[PDB]
Amino acid sequence: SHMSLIRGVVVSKQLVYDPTGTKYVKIDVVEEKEKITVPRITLWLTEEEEEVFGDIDVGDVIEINIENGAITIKPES
Amino acid sequence: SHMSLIRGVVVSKQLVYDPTGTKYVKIDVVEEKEKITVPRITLWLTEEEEEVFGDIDVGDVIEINIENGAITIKPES
Repeated sequence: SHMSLIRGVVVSKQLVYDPTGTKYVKIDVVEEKEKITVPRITLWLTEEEEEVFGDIDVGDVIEINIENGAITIKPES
Repeated sequence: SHMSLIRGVVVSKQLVYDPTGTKYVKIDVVEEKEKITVPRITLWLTEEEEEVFGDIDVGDVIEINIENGAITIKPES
């Protein structure tokens, strides 16, 4: 039915550790408006989970699709 | 091919404003391990974008699916 599309940019990735000492990568995605950026999604992924997704590098453009009962985050086409 | 599934819980929603004075809701999703929680996704959505998704309330269980070139975030079944 309805759908919203957000163009995101990966501005930051940082290695962090929980109390288990399990490693995650904190990935910050912002939207550009006007020229400023607002945060839109921050993900914390293990190194495995990132491999599964594919490349998600700083400077990459990310599509965030919001529809009824689903948010999808994909690389740009 | 490969796929990773994360069970998330919405622990927090907070009203915030960018410099445009545009309203977003900051939504924090954590994973339970052991008993502790680690952050997994933080989303900033306008009130419209949230309507499109459906209900996303504090205490709700969220599935995060990671596959090649896509992360999907859906309500629990």
